[PDB]
Amino acid sequence: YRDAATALEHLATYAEKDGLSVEQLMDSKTRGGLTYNDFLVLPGKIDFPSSEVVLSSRLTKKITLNAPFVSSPMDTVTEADMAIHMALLGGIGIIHHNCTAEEQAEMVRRVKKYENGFINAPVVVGPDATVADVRRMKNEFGFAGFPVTDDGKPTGKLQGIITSRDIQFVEDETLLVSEIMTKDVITGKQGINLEEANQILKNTKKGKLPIVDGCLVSMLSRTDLMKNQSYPLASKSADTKQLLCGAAIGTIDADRQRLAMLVEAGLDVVVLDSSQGNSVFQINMIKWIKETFPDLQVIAGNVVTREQAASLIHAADGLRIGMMACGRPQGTAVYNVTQFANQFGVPCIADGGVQNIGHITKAIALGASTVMMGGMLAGTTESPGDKGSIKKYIPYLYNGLQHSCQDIGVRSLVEFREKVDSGSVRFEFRTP
Amino acid sequence: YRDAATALEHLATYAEKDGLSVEQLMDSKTRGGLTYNDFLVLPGKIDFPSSEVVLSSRLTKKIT
Amino acid sequence: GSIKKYIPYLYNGLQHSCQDIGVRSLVEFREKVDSGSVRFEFRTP
Amino acid sequence: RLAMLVEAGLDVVVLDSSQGNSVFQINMIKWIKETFPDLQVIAGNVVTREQAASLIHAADGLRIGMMACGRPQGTAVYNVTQFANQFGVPCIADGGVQNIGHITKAIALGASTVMMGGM
Amino acid sequence: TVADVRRMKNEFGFAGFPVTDDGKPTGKLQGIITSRDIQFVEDETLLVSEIMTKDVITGKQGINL
Ligand SMILES: Nc1nc2c(ncn2[C@@H]2O[C@H](COP(=O)(O)OP(=O)(O)OP(=O)(O)OP(=O)(O)OP(=O)(O)OC[C@H]3O[C@@H](n4cnc5c(N)ncnc54)[C@H](O)[C@@H]3O)[C@@H](O)[C@H]2O)c(=O)[nH]1
Ligand SMILES: Nc1nc2c(ncn2[C@@H]2O[C@H](COP(=O)(O)OP(=O)(O)OP(=O)(O)OP(=O)(O)OP(=O)(O)OC[C@H]3O[C@@H](n4cnc5c(N)ncnc54)[C@H](O)[C@@H]3O)[C@@H](O)[C@H]2O)c(=O)[nH]1
Ligand SMILES: Nc1nc2c(ncn2[C@@H]2O[C@H](COP(=O)(O)OP(=O)(O)O)[C@@H](O)[C@H]2O)c(=O)[nH]1
Repeated sequence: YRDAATALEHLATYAEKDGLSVEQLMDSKTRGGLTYNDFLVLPGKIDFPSSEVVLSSRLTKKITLNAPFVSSPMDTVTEADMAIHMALLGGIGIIHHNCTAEEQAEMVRRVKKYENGFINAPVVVGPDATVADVRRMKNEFGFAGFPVTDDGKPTGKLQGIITSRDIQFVEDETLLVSEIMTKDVITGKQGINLEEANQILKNTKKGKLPIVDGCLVSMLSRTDLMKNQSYPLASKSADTKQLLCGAAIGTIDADRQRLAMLVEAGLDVVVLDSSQGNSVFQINMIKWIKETFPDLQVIAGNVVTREQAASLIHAADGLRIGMMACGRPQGTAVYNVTQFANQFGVPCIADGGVQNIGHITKAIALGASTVMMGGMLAGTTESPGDKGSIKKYIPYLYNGLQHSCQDIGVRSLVEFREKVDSGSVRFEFRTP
Repeated sequence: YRDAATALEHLATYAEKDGLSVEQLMDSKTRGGLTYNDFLVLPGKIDFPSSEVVLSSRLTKKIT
Repeated sequence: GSIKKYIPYLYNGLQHSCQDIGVRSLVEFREKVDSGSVRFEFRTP
Repeated sequence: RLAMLVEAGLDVVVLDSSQGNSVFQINMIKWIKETFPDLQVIAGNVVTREQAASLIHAADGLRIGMMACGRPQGTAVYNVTQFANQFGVPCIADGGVQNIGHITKAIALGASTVMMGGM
Repeated sequence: TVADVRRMKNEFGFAGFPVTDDGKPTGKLQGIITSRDIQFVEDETLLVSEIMTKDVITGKQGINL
């Protein structure tokens, strides 16, 4: 028999590495169209803990996410609650367009204002406002920390602040806010930095830090600091410290106005929702959105072929992949589209057919940047209307992906993409 | 990364179009006998409404 | 149900499938498929 | 834990890992050989040729068998066993064995012994 | 230590702990420490006395509920 010390040396003797390369596995001529279940990714070398794995994924060319998890823009999956929690857990949610423009615009607004660094146009109450009116406002707005202004206007002179603790055990509901409102409120001078303002609030050990000019400009909340502390992988705007929000719109002329209202609500990413996205209408819309709203990131699709991706890219911040009579197997569609699309630096979303961690790992291995979940997320508490809360569930998927990455021998999604493309990562076709 | 304006130009770089031709798909020697459920037709370019589609079919040489 | 409702449904459905494919007529579809313009993918079980 | 087991007259030690191609298991194999030389060490689980080479370079025997990450057992046993058999390292075919036919097929593919746990 | 108070909160489930000189429930009251006090404390090695509220509002014994 051969010596044990010659194993690595003898290993080089073989013409090719054990298993199949991505190019060999994804052969339309020999193996045909494939799905996630049709193949497996072979294990490599484990020299790092699963903890060290980085799951940062690029949703668009200008947008990067901590976890590559995207909520589908479906009536039964993504709403204001689902979008907020998905962003909070290092993922983003696309709001469903199966509603009026006003209704959809409000949902984007709610997600944008759930967490803030500097509160803009903060809700304020009049000095003559009744205690009952403040209680009526809390259920309506969902928050009870309202500063008091002389004219009842957001930019009015600041006369004090009223909170939940102030009216919590008030026997008389007919009393004015002025009598029940805190007389002296700790505030920060206008022009102060967010870090400097946060320091003043931390020392003060108070719930709110209104910012004045002595008129009211913006307000800081202790709660936001707690939200940031509790969720450190949350997907939010670095400049505003607000959760990133995505919405789904049509390719019709009527959606041009609907998009305007959504953009006005602070919408960060727009996804063009089409079964077949390779149309003149969607191509014309992409150009219109770029000219009309340049700062907005546009995700174009759905595209299942290389030609479709080229056309949408020539117009597209990101690409949505996934499509009875007309369509393509998801595994084959992701690799072919992603192979061409990846060259131009366009991140691609693998949409549909994702029910487990294995599907997520396989989809990314095939060249996908992020994966869209719509059947899995459905039945969660955060979903409109049982798999439990996404708070517990999203952390589970994130941990699972790290372990699968460790078994493969890749410390990051970026390394995984490079190793698979380099042929280092090996695959095996699975028989029925 | 490659420029976005070079996508269509770069598209011609590939030896053959994405997907299989009818001749390639209908191979008795390699894929064997096939049925309707066994294959799918890939989407192309949509520059017309569905309304404009004409479904006129020839039942016989003299009947349409 | 009645074929009056059902036949119109099949006719509309065929038009949509033709639109997704990128062919404006059955004649064009036949020519494009024969020309190799139309592409197909084998489906695994 | 191994020291106490060795003290009890333990003959063969199997390193229990879903993926056995790690620095920790590689370091453990060397530690066990230096600390308890008489003990026979079975390393794994390995489903690929590269994994087997790494564990062999460290392994008295190899344990073969591994959703998102894994390999079909028939393909894994032949590929691992083909390389491993050259160095005189007996390989155990672990998992998927429910009948005599599986046992016969596993050995035919180059496996030395078969592991039974559901049966 | 501030860390000990944090360790106590998970163990007891509440963080509103008054401070006594001898550390006994019936000891002289020197102040009270709560969740808001240690919520954003960068240094975990600090004593409770420095981070504990200096003046605490209390009720005389024999007072009705
Ligand atoms: N509020 C608000 N939030 C928005 C808005 N838009 C978005 N949001 C978001 O919604 C979230 C608000 O959540 P929250 O602040 O936890 O809920 P809330 O209902 O606003 O809090 P409250 O119950 O009012 O606090 P509570 O009165 O219980 O303690 P505290 O304020 O310390 O009270 C303790 C005592 O100290 C006094 N006090 C409080 N602050 C004071 C100050 N600066 N100076 C002097 N005194 C002060 C008070 O009067 C009170 O009696 C934030 O994440 C925020 O970003 C908006 O328009 N308004
Ligand atoms: N605590 C406790 N609970 C038990 C025990 N056994 C059973 N329980 C039960 O457990 C429950 C306790 O729940 P809880 O009180 O809501 O939770 P907790 O962790 O104790 O509250 P905390 O977060 O400490 O309040 P927090 O500090 O956020 O606000 P506050 O105390 O106003 O802080 C605001 C600021 O004001 C200062 N402050 C607070 N009180 C002060 C006072 N009297 N005088 C002067 N200053 C005061 C504080 O230092 C803080 O900075 C109660 O139902 C209680 O009956 C026990 O042994 N201990
Ligand atoms: N008011 C407020 N401040 C925030 C928020 N998120 C972060 N900060 C500030 O940012 C600092 C911590 O930065 P870090 O958490 O690393 O930034 P992140 O990566 O955006 O979460 C703290 O000093 C906070 O004052 C927020 O949602 N609201």
